[PDB]
Amino acid sequence: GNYNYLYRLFRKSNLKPFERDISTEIYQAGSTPCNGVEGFNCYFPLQSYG
Amino acid sequence: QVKLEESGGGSVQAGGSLRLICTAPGLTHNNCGLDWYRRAPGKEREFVSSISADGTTSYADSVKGRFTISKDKVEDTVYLQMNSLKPEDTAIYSCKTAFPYFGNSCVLDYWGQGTSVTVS
Repeated sequence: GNYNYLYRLFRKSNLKPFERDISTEIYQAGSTPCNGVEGFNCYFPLQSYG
Repeated sequence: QVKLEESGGGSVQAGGSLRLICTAPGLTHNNCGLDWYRRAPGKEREFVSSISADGTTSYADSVKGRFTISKDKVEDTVYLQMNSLKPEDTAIYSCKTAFPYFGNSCVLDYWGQGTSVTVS
């Protein structure tokens, strides 16, 4: 199963039409800033395909 | 207020065999990922193995070839069978899982205590 293809799955806002966004900031879920640390209250905004 | 468990260790030599039991109560519903970790005395906690929500498995470089992680079809109690034990395996295992809170069903991550094995 190819794993190259990827997609955003965690973004703080919806997309206005014809708007691209390729930022790579860990999505904060809790009330503590991620500061580049994934794990608790922090999720990577992307997810791949199999 | 106990949400996970770790047991199944023992005191067996290098080359011995035994089965581990990470009993997850409702991870099928929770559908969050699972990781096996271990700690060695005097050293910080180190990664051991990972299993995802879809059944993709991954093993550490110091454990690849002999460790076998598997997930139940029902009644989540994930197994980490160890075989061909080596003296480097003396450490304490632990689990980690995520649970619902604020509605979102992973946000609260929670760790079990852990169970130690001494390999001679």
